[PDB]
Amino acid sequence: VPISPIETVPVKLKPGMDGPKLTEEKIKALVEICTEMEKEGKISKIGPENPYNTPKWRKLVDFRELNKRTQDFWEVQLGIPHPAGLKKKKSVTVLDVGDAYFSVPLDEDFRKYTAFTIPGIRYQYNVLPQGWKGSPAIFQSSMTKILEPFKKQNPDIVIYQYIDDLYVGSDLEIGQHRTKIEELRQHLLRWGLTTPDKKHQKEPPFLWMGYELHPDKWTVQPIVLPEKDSWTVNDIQKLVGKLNWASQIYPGIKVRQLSKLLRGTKALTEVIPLTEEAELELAENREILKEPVHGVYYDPSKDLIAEIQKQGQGQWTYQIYQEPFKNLKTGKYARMRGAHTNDVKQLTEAVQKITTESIVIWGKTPKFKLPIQKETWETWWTEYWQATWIPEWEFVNTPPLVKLWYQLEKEPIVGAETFYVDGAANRETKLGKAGYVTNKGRQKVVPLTNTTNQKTELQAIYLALQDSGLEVNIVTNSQYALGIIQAQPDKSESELVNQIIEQLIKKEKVYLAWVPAHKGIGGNEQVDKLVSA
Amino acid sequence: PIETVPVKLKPGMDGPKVKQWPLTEEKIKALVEICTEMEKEGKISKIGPENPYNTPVFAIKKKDSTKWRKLVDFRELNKRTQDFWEVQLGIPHPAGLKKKKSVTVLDVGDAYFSVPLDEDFRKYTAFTIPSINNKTPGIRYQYNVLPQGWKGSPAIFQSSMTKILEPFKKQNPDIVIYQYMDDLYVGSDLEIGQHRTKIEELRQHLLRWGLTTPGYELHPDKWTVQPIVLPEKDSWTVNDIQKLVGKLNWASQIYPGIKVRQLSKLLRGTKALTEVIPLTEEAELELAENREILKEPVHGVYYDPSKDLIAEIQKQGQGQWTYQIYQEPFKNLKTGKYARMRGAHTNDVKQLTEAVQKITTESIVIWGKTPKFKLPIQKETWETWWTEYWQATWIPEWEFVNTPPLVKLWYQ
DNA sequence: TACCCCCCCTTCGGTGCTTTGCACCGAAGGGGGGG
Ligand SMILES: Cc1cc(/C=C/C#N)cc(C)c1Nc1ccnc(Nc2ccc(C#N)cc2)n1
Repeated sequence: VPISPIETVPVKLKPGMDGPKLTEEKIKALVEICTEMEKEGKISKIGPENPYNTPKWRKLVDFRELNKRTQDFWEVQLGIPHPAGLKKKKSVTVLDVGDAYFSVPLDEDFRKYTAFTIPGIRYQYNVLPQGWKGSPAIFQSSMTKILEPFKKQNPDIVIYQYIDDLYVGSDLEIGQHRTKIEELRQHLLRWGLTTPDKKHQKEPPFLWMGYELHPDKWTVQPIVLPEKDSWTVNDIQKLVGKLNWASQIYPGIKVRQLSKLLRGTKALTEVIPLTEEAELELAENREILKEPVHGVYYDPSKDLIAEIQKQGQGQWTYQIYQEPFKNLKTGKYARMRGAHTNDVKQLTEAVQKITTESIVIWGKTPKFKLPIQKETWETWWTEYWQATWIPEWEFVNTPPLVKLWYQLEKEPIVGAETFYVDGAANRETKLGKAGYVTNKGRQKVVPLTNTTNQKTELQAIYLALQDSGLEVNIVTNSQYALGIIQAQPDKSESELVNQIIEQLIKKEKVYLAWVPAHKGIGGNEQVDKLVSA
Repeated sequence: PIETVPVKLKPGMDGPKVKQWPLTEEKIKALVEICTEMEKEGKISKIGPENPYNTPVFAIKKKDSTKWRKLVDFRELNKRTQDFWEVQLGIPHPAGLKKKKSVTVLDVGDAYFSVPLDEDFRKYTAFTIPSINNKTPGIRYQYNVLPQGWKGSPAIFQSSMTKILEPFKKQNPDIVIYQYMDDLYVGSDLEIGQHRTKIEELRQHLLRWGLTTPGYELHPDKWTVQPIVLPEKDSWTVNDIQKLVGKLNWASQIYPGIKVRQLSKLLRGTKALTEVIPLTEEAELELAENREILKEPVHGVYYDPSKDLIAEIQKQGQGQWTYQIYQEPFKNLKTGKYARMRGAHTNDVKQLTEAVQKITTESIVIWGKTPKFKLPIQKETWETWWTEYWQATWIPEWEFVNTPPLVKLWYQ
């Protein structure tokens, strides 16, 4: 007869299907250990019930076939608690809860599905097995049900179960911590569990999931720095992965140029020759990685702030803290979102990422401190077609500040030269004619080579900008160029758009107007006839 | 006890297992307190680790209040149970509610709190409350009473609703009563005082049967499709004619009768944009004819209940938005504008959220089918901030247009 | 050699308009910390 102070969680099976049909140091003592399990109430003998078959430590039985037979359970935990979101603890003890895995009773009706009759004798589990898919979820829900009264009476105690242990953290001293450990031992033993631990008890810092957890600080495991003279693609991939992992506590890590080297080669053996910029960034990263830096834990009695800095070539860094120079977390954003974009959109995406990660980790929103003037943000967002919102924030003077390099005009400029542009091309022969025509009479058309209608039009505006004054009006016929230039890009994936942007930088006033072509309005017909042949 | 109507999904389709977005700490404390209060009343019961189903849950507010409300995203359970609450147990929709004078919206949510749910169907309506930093496993629950936000609850409860509201319908044949989720629309042709008196009478009639209730009216008369009008100018330069030709070329799809033959003869040469060009008599006649076309209702645009509604939204600056409800594009079933409520530049996600709540309510009033929104916003930004300013018991379906629209042809 | 959980970077296929290119997105490889 078994005992069960806790209720048993009912377990079903997938409908329409039934259950399917060693160690080294313990291969003859399995009989003795099975008799011990039977004696201590864990196992009860059975008879001719169902035809089944199953395959210092103890024998473990595989439930690989039965795992796909038991119903689906709930993934109790999915994420990992980042150390920054934790709390400072003056005492963190660990208790051994390894033997409690077999102390959770199984369902009354499900015991008949877990039979290990291979010696033939009769033997079936009456408690939670090991390796069963449903066993961990049931065990860790029973643990929560057991520990609910203890946490309800002691709110400051924090309990975490990583594998075969229970880490209990409190803000009291060790002398008062022993009393609480004894109280928890009695409370958990009223259900029949003892937790004696000697090995890792009071041994900080814990090396958990790659972090050293000191009582009042946290850090990452020391990053190994490869120093081979020649690097294969795999070495560069490992280096960028290690740098990405290390950037969470080390500010200033840049990986853009290093990661750029992986393009063009797909095999895993070639040794790509290095470049000066990549070596410079590697040396810069190694400069920070020499001295280890650690963060502090979150304080619920103070607000948190998040700074943003720019590193050039489309990458930003951020530090989230609660007290100046006492950081909670650091990070970097360098993702390219779209072929053509400016730095204000990158700032918006960055602050989006910090807001989302602070919601995930802290459940709040931090006050931002951005290197941008309020007037620039207003002038950009009130005119931009998209929708966006930045939470409560402030401006801090820190170069290089973000700003719009050039702005376009809404009304035509008086007394300004007016250029008409167009571009013709053939999809087959890759031929191109992209020239401009002016009202004053200046007509300039140049042959093209290896261009497409969109590229021909973009470089038609490029030609219009090449020979003009400070005040210019330009008339086009393609919505592609209008969209690109109205988006006000500061970077692109092509050199032509970069040259166009550089031309826009110099001009004092620029006007762009689009009118439909192939309709006989304005000089579009004239320029189309000129560029047709 | 009362009979529980058997509820079953369509065979070959599993239940809801989607995850939940992270929640703010206050929106978690309020959610936990509300769930505990409902647990003490037997509305929800804790579920063990044997239930693999989950639905998202959020915490919202209401205007002129300080207490939170719990909202459950049932957009997948509704799509799975579509047959139960559309074909077998649908709700009729009057065809003359948009022709009424004043429509008042009331809340009937607690009516679903007094009816038990099917025993076999109790496991699909399970939700989870997460925790900060994923530290301690979230608290799970399932619904015992009929669920709020599930579109099948009106289908089940209409049998009792008919018996509740039959005397009120008999005494007042001059008003129309429609039900959509916890929303009750009463449409009347009376005046403000008469409407408020009838609202109070309906409220006390509901209180007679025990319905827990602790500028609500709409004005469908002012809901008219915005007509497109060209802007008259004292001086007409080349650029103005160019813009007019572009706008007319765009609008020729909407109105096939628009012609730009004479308006093109004034730009044969290569003239500077600033220089002024006078208007000929033929061009003036063609422009007048185009305006005459513009001042007529659309032709060939017929509503179709079989298809699905799609709602375009465009930001026009200065806090102005323009919306277009249609089932087939360039064929507008409805077109309208919207402006803010307060401030110089207070918020933009709030404006888009309450605009969505306005047009979706208008579409429910007019046709009853929820339009599929196409929001000009980033997915991450919307999903982060779609809830802080959202005040409604139900959620529509939207997609995102990461595509730059260049049409400024709705706002003057 | 499985099979998962979160992150970053590059790549590619599909998709939609800006229309046979080009932009945008989400799913796949590789990397990082682990079960
Ligand atoms: C996630 C977590 C992981 C471990 C990891 C166990 C292992 N290996 C140990 C504990 C006790 C916890 N739980 C919590 C809960 C709230 N605050 C904290 N902060 C906190 C973290 C580490 C130390 C230390 N030393 C002190 C306080 N920990």
